[PDB]
Amino acid sequence: KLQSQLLSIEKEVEEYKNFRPDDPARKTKALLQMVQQFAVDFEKRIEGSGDQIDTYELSGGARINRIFHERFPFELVKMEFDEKELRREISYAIKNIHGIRTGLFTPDMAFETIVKKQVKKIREPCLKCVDMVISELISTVRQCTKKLQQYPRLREEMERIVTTHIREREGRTKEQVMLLIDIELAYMNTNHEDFIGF
Amino acid sequence: KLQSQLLSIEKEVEEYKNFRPDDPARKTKALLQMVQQFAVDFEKRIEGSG
Amino acid sequence: LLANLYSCGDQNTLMEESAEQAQRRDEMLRMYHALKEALSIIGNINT
Repeated sequence: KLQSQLLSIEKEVEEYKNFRPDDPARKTKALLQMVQQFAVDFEKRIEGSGDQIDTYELSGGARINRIFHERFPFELVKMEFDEKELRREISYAIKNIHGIRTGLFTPDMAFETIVKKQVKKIREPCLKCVDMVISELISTVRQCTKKLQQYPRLREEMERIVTTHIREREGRTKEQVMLLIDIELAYMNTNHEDFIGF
Repeated sequence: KLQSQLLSIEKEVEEYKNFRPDDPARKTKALLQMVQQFAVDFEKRIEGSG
Repeated sequence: LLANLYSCGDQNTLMEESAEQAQRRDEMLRMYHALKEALSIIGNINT
């Protein structure tokens, strides 16, 4: 009994017996251990890497975000475009495009004007999807810092630094999303999978 | 073309510009980063991860 | 991340231990020494 107890305790008290409060080597060794633990825990929840799998919950960032990319399709279909106002504006467009001439073939600019109006609507669900994902990431960072409780002032700083970074990346992520929609308005490519010939 | 090249140099020379022959803080963070690099690289070579 | 954390000033206060750990390690040292003495006495009794 006593032999077993010494073996269990020995691996740790080997270090405690040499403690000196003025020991930069210990502080820096502790720093590298906490940072390596956080980066392993963080990757585990997002990427799924490692052999420690949580079989009770959903993984957090990994599968909450994976589902944000499958709630988002729902946001893109709640548009409710009024058919009657389309058919009116199509009619007025054709007549105004022909103008002073009677017209001989269906115009193209009518097709381009209608699409541009609907494409401009997508901006709303796209800026929601970004805010949803930012919120989920901040959550997973706050779970990962629960393991640094024995070090106050290091759980605060690591939260602040990783949190600030994720927020500042919001601006650049939204600009690219906006730009990818302007690209869609700029040119109407009808040689794609479309009603060719019709 | 010049601006593209200068971007590949700034990331590194920001450490050199403040170089001193005797800087314990510089050495300490150089040790820690190199220890972390080795452990990650070694595990990657045998485990097959990443 | 590691370089950012290290670069902050007052490294002696960033990594300060909570009072609970000071108690935990002090107790484990007393437990460790006490176990050795007890195992010494048993060895000197079996004889």
